[PDB]
Amino acid sequence: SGFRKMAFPSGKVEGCMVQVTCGTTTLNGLWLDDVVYCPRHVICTSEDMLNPNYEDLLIRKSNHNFLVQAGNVQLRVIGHSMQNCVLKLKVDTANPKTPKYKFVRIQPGQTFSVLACYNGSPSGVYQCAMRPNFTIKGSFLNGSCGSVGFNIDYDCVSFCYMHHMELPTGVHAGTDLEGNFYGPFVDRQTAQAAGTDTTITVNVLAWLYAAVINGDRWFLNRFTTTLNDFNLVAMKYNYEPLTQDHVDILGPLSAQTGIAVLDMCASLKELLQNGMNGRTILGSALLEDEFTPFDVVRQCSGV
Amino acid sequence: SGFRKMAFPSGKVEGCMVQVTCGTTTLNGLWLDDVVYCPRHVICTSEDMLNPNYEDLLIRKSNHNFLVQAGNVQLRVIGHSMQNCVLKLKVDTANPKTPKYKFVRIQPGQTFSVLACYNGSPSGVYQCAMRPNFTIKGSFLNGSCGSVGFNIDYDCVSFCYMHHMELPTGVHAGTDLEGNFYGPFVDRQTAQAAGTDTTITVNVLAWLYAAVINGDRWFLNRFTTTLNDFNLVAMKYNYEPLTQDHVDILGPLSAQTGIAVLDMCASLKELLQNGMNGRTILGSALLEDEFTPFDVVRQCSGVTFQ
Ligand SMILES: *CC(=O)[C@H](C[C@@H]1CCCNC1=O)NC(=O)[C@H](CC(C)C)NC(=O)c1cc2c(OC)cccc2[nH]1
Ligand SMILES: *CC(=O)[C@H](C[C@@H]1CCCNC1=O)NC(=O)[C@H](CC(C)C)NC(=O)c1cc2c(OC)cccc2[nH]1
Repeated sequence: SGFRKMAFPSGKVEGCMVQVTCGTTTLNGLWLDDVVYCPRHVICTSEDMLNPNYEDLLIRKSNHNFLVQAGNVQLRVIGHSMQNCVLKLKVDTANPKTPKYKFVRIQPGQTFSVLACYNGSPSGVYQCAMRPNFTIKGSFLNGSCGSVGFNIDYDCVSFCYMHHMELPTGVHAGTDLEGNFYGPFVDRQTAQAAGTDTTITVNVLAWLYAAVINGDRWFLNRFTTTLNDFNLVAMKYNYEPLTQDHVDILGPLSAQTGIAVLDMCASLKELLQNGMNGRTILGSALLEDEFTPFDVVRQCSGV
Repeated sequence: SGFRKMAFPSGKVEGCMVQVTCGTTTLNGLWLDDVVYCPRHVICTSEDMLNPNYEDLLIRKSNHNFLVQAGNVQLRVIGHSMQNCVLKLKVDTANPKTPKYKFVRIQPGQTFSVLACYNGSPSGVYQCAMRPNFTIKGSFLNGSCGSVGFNIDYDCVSFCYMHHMELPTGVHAGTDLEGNFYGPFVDRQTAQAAGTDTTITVNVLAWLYAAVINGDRWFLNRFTTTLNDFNLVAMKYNYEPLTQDHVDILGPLSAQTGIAVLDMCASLKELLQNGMNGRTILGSALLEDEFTPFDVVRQCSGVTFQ
């Protein structure tokens, strides 16, 4: 029993982390087979941060202008190319620890583990949720670019995030491993704003299930609602719409607890309208939405 | 910027996790050099679960009765001894992925990373605190026994916890890697209660410093207080007393922020007495106590491990 923000073990991703340096700019890269993936602005000089001409900066660079270090031993670069906002440095050695892996693009509402790195070395690992406005709420300092986010299924590592940026509001933005930003952001030394954020309704309900399973039950009531009427209350409080697929995905948790999804909706509606009035749920005084149904089942189901 | 509950990189430890089976019990073990460490109740049958006599159970076991699996590879057991609540099973192969390591026993209020495992397979990693009542509030299901907690101290993996038990209240209890329990607990199938818990004052202050470094400054005030006067209110709200040693440990963060420890002590007592009046700190509407002062320094200074 118990519930915590839980990352996937980072061992497989640790074995692919390297540093990449060009001039006085150092950041992290991911070494998979004989390719190192890193953000492309490693090739920028400070004199041209406002709108870098990447195409054109990259042709002026040679393989020897790049320093790649895997655990402080240098990896020789024998070719380089750009794909969207990521740089691909082909090196003379295949990473002997490359895991089975996939590059995937995640949907807002999904979670992944972040391995925060500096100078090619890991600092720590934590979980994040991709928000509806395509930002994440992480812990990243200068030098952390090229840190990756990931999930693990059996033996396969699905890389879904590569870190690039911290917005003026203090949240974080990045790309998939093909160089395409999540959200409308660009890799320029410029202040950019995110869309308005919303709460991930299906995740809040998954968390209420985790609470019930763990003994926290004071918010449950004797009522139910329809999907259409609940969504009217959800819109009113800046919550995402709850879909029929969201109802089916919560089926396992509904089956384990015996509480129907639409009954949990009625309890949430009450929580939205009346607040918590000083009570807590699973140790929190606010309604939490960075746990998916998958995250809850992985931890709370022996069943 | 930003501040999150962050576990240590779990790679060094993943490569040490194995499965141990004896009779009907499968649980996790720790494979370092040529020894596999695991909880001793793996030799137990369900009969006489209320107070097993482990000394006798072990003599009727042999090396061939212990099945150790490291992934697909079976490790031949060539010797076995019991040490407090752990079994030390000598195996015929030394783990080529043993890290630089230490066994240490931690104190209440210190934090560590837990690598939750089931049947030898790592499932997840999270951060936990040794509470003042020698429990941890973990996330453990059946089969998790033998999962370990650890810190990386500069370059050395210091194993400090091996999981054994879940109490009726839902919290968890375990041992050091020498087999001695944290708290007043025993490895027996019985309902056991823990002492009342308290809040770890020094860690809450460390978290207030983390908040400042990250821009939250509203709870700062111009009042002042003494440690004796602070402790008098701390006791009213169930906080551990703040000692001078605790004040010394907040020294580095006081320097980085330019806020003296006792002015932060004044800020915390106002918080306890008056609440946050709808406000939040590092996104939280409650006060956190599972970050040590070094946890704050590690994270806000980008400390790495290699
Ligand atoms: C490369 C790297 O590690 C940093 C990571 C940033 C740094 C600030 C602290 N947290 C963090 O995650 N990435 C960058 O510095 C970005 C480089 C771009 C070319 C991708 N820049 C920003 O993240 C950035 C720039 C900027 C700005 O322009 C002057 C105004 C306000 C905010 C802002 N953030
Ligand atoms: C060894 C193992 O894998 C589990 C881990 C426990 C199991 C329950 C779910 N979460 C968790 O952490 N540990 C055990 O089963 C313990 C074995 C002992 C010999 C150490 N026993 C308990 O955890 C336990 C037993 C028990 C009880 O016995 C009748 C009554 C009330 C509470 C209780 N906890």
